[PDB]
Amino acid sequence: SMEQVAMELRLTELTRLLRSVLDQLQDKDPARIFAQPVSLKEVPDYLDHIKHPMDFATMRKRLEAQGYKNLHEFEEDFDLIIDNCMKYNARDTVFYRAAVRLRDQGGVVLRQARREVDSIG
Repeated sequence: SMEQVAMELRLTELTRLLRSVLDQLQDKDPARIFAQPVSLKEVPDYLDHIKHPMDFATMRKRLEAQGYKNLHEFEEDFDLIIDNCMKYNARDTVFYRAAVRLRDQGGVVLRQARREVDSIG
């Protein structure tokens, strides 16, 4: 149907906006601490600690399958990145501190993305 097509065009445009948001967020992680999944070879107990692991590569795979239906979904996955790190790692670590910096800096980007997703509908 034409209605299905139009819904597909909206999903595509959302996907374009989210790809730009994701690039912007990832620039706030210049050390690439959150680029890839935590390795189970190197942290074999990770899944005893963290139930829903997340990372930028995994988000990117989801995005390119047009797997985010709305910004809420995407923000959920970004928040998991930060929130998992701040539970697994102690306050006095380079990991935790990088998460705090990513959260603070990413908040600015997401504040305006919310206005763009509403605005362009």
